[PDB]
Parts: sequence; C-alpha cells; structure tokens
Amino acid sequence: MAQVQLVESGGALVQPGGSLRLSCAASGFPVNRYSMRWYRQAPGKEREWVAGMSSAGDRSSYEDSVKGRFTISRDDARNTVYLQMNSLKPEDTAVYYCNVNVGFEYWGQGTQVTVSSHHHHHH
Repeated sequence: MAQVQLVESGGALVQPGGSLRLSCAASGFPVNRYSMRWYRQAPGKEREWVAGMSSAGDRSSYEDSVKGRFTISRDDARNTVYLQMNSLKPEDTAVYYCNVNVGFEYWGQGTQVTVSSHHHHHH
C-alpha cells in the first residue's frame, strides 16, 4: 500500500498548570520534508489554528496572542513532530488533530485533552 499513516498521541486528561509535550509519529511520510499542520476545535465551538509551519522547515507561524504558548517542531533523526505547550489554560479542553498534503490528502483524526481545575496536590 502506497499510503502514509499519521500517529497522533499526547492528548489526554491532564491537570491544570505545568507543561505538556505532545508528539506525532510519522509513517511513510517524511517529517523533515514538510511541515506539520496543527489545529484545535472546542466542543460545540468553532475550530481555531494552533500552529502552522512551512514545508521548507524554516520558521513557524503563530499569532502574537498564541505565540510563546504553542510551538511546532519535528526531528528527522527520530521522525516525529513535537508540540510544546506552555502556560496551559482551562479553555485548553478540546481536541487536537493534524493534517498533511503530500501528493494525496492525508489527515490523522484528533486527540482529546482535558484540563482539570485548581486543586490541592496528593499526599
């Protein structure tokens, strides 16, 4: 089969504050050849871009509002796309899917993530 496969993981029920690092395994399709399309859509609400880079692999794109919160990157040696998540928020509760266009429409699915509210640690 001459078809690429996308692996989306990292999105799950996590606690508020701290930091999260999502990953995306590639299959049949080179990660150091094109950029990784990142997007997020809340339940009931419309979808909104989270990260977008160029196939060239020069620099990433992110609004001045989202900047310094979410960045897109990938490694050729490991062949995987990483997604840094800083300054987590409560509205983060949503799904994150990927998309790639290399000769044929190829898109993953979308990982759901949950951010609990303020609470006390566990002793």
